[PDB]
Amino acid sequence: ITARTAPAGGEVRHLKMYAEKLADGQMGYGFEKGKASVPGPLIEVNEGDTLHIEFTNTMDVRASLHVHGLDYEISSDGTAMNKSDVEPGGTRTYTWRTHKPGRRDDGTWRPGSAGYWHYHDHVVGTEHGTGGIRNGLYGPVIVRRKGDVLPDATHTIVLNDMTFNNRKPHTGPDFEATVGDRVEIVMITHGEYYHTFHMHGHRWADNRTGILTGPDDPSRVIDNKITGPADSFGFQIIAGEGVGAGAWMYHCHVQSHSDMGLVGLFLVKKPDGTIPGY
Amino acid sequence: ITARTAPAGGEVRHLKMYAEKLADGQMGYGFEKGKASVPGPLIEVNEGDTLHIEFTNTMDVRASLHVHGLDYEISSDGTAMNKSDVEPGGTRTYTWRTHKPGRRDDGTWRPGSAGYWHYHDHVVGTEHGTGGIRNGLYGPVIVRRKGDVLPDATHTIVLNDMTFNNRKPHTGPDFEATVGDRVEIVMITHGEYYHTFHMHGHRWADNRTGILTGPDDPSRVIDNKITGPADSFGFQIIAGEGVGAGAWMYHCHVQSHSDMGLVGLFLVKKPDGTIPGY
Amino acid sequence: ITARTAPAGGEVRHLKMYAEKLADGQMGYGFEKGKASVPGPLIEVNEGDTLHIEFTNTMDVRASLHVHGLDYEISSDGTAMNKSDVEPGGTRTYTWRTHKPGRRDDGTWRPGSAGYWHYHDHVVGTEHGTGGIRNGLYGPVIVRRKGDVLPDATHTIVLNDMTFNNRKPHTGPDFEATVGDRVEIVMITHGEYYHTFHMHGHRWADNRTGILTGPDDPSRVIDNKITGPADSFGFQIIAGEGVGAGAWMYHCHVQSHSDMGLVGLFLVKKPDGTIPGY
Ligand SMILES: [Cu+2]
Ligand SMILES: [Cu+2]
Ligand SMILES: [Cu+2]
Ligand SMILES: [Cu+2]
Ligand SMILES: [Cu+2]
Ligand SMILES: [Cu+2]
Ligand SMILES: [Cu+2]
Ligand SMILES: [Cu+2]
Ligand SMILES: [Cu+2]
Ligand SMILES: [Cu+2]
Ligand SMILES: [Cu+2]
Ligand SMILES: [Cu+2]
Ligand SMILES: [O-]
Ligand SMILES: [O-]
Ligand SMILES: [O-]
Repeated sequence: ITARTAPAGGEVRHLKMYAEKLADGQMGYGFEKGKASVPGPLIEVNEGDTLHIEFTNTMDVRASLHVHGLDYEISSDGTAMNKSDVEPGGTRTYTWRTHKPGRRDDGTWRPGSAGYWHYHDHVVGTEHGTGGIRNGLYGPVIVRRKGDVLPDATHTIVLNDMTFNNRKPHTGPDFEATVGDRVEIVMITHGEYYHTFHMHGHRWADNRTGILTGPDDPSRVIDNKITGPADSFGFQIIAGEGVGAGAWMYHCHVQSHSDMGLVGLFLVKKPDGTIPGY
Repeated sequence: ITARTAPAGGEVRHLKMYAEKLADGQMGYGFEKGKASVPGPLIEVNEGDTLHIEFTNTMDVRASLHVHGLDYEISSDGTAMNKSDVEPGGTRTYTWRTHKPGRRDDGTWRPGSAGYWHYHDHVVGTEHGTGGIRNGLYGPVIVRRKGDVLPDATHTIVLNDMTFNNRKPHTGPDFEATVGDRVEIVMITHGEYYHTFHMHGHRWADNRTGILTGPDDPSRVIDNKITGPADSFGFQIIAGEGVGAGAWMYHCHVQSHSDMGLVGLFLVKKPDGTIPGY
Repeated sequence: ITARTAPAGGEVRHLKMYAEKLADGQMGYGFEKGKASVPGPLIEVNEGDTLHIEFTNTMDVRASLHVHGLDYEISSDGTAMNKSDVEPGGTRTYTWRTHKPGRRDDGTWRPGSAGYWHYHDHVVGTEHGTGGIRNGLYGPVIVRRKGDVLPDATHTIVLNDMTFNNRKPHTGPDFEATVGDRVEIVMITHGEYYHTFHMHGHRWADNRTGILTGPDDPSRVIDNKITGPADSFGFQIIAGEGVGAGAWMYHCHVQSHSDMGLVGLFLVKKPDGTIPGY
């Protein structure tokens, strides 16, 4: 493999993170005050890394930070039950740990932390963060395994109820690439409804990475994946591979969801920057 | 393996295909005028084959042909956005390509086109073919990999909203086999609802083919699979294997869906042609 | 592997089983009269075992016993269509068989019976057991493969409509373990709604066993699994592995389902018996 690969982990990382009420009524996470985003900023670490997140709740209600898949003690649960949320104006240091796969003492195989995970609030609105998740307090986490193929860019599409990334329907989001780009998509589903993410002209493997290890990988290859609340998956694709440039749309394939406007455009450009038809 | 296996692909195939309004108000695809069917005719190719489909829209509304999983340029998208639908009375030549898996230049593994896919309309009713799919404009596509085990027969069951193959509830469809037959089922889900396809007395592997490669295949073995709009899977079973002949029913396992009449019969006969109990 | 492993099967087991109307209006299965439970008693066998179940319907309505995944002749279908239910006060002997994986005569690989399966009624209320399943006539079946890692304890959580194990919402069930225990969870979904089972601080492999074979297992590692009616999966976890002791909650992640009270506690204790925070 002559592509860029993820290195071995084991670094202790430090992060500052804020929960912010936005002008439009939404709430979002951010690395800087006044720079909150919906979805929240992407957190990407390697297996074995430890992450210390100094989380400050700038909001006037209790907020928290709860992560999937990663290792964390009960004190970083992010739940009210476990005294792990953050008072308004307060600041709390969460700790997320990751680990490499390996053989246990009993001879069994312990899985690693690698995967496409996500974080979200767990105390806003209800004791399960129904209000915070609805308002936009969610974000992706990528834990890479040593040797994982690294992409040229990573895009996050979050199916939050009847919206993509809390955007108004019929407004995308659209993103761009050039034929041959290695594009990584992180997909998170939140809310109350099930969905089916479909992508025109592209396909991926239904496994951890979206890529096949080789000729022996039995993982099914799909272009349509069913998804439910708190499901997080991701994949990589070669933009326009075998299909060329064009406005390749993606959408939920529940018929009235795509009719509602749960549609976006994966704009793959020719090397001259143009898209067939425009 | 002394069973019939799929050969290597690479042939350029040509197909004529029509979109037809049926007498009962449905719309269906067909290879011959007056011979349209719901679901549409099965298209089965090998990895590496190229398929040229001369599609004629005999209907009085705009129709199109959109396929999953297979390679196609933006001009064969089958969408109105990409000027790829067909005017009433018009004729357009779509091109679907398939490719074998292989090593990329960067050393990564490119997946093949093999799988249980499907095609459907994308412009009737709405810009996502909600009307065409509802009316019956859908059909299965099978792309085989070299060496894939070939069945004795292939049956298509499409869960379109609250119907099997757009049939009236409580009317099947039923199909037959003899104990020992290698039966292939292609399952496509369309519409607005999620379902769970269940089969009495039989089970399959939850992978691309429904079959295990061997003792090292980690794919789970199931008899109940959750499914959503535009999901397409398939499998093969030995009829009556380990269970004998009988009227083995299949149904959606959502309780009121099977109560509604989303039930069919997999009639497996003894070598004398009889079914236990009848 | 120095952990306890499942032995080779091939024993002919005999079981007595009752269908009982409970005082609160529910119906449940049991091995002894007056000792019925919801969910029903766990049945655990090895691949190759044969199970003879003398089933007695103590109820005043027709009841039956239908199993998933296991081998059974048409006479043990448990359906009214196949004359396989049990009259009120009647007694019928069902036979479930299991088989090991192996090579077929044609050279193909026949899958084994191993997996996390379940049994339920099929004639109470409707011809699909909608009434019996609702009333609590469901139970887990575990078929082990030779060499499968054996747990310290097994817990069954059944998502029946808007309840866990037909319990009142906000009432668990909760169960306990000590840090380091090998805990097995069997998850069955019944009824009309889809769900997503999520577990704090723990994760498992999305395959047959919930465990990875080793460094070559491509199965995705998850902590959130979408599930529908008659879906049955299971996994094993090391309680508190990498996260420590604490009140680790599990819940459906459909937002108002967890808000409704579809939440339980996986109480992992320190070696001194205490849970952090209490
Ligand atoms: Cu939670
Ligand atoms: Cu949707
Ligand atoms: Cu498509
Ligand atoms: Cu969550
Ligand atoms: Cu589409
Ligand atoms: Cu259904
Ligand atoms: Cu069944
Ligand atoms: Cu489609
Ligand atoms: Cu059934
Ligand atoms: Cu639920
Ligand atoms: Cu969680
Ligand atoms: Cu069932
Ligand atoms: O589509
Ligand atoms: O069933
Ligand atoms: O959560």
